[PDB]
Amino acid sequence: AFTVTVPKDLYVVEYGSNMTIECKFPVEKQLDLAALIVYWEMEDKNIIQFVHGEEDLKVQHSSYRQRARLLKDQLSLGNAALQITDVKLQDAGVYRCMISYGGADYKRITVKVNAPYAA
Amino acid sequence: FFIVIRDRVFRCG
Repeated sequence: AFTVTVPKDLYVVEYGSNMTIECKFPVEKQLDLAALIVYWEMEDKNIIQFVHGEEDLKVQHSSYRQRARLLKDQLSLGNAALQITDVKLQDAGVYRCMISYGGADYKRITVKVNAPYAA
Repeated sequence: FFIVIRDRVFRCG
């Protein structure tokens, strides 16, 4: 059946860095953007809502505005990759990626953020 | 959309 997988279900990230978290989904030949849905969320917060090839930014949570990007070039490889820049302490938690292309699935990914500490 | 996977719900907007 249609299955999403995660290479890594835990990312440990430095405060202030950029992170790219990924989920894999099955692709064959044409990927019809009309039929594809990619959604990323954390807690009650929408991050990406990519539907019929368009992102709805109206629904995106304010904390991710101008910080969050779907790497849409990765989609032909079967990779829904979310890049978050300038990672905050508040970015730590459980993220969900949901992909629909006929069938639908999701997975969890945990992000831990290391607070700034001088060696 | 309103999609349910393993008793978790995903909804637009």
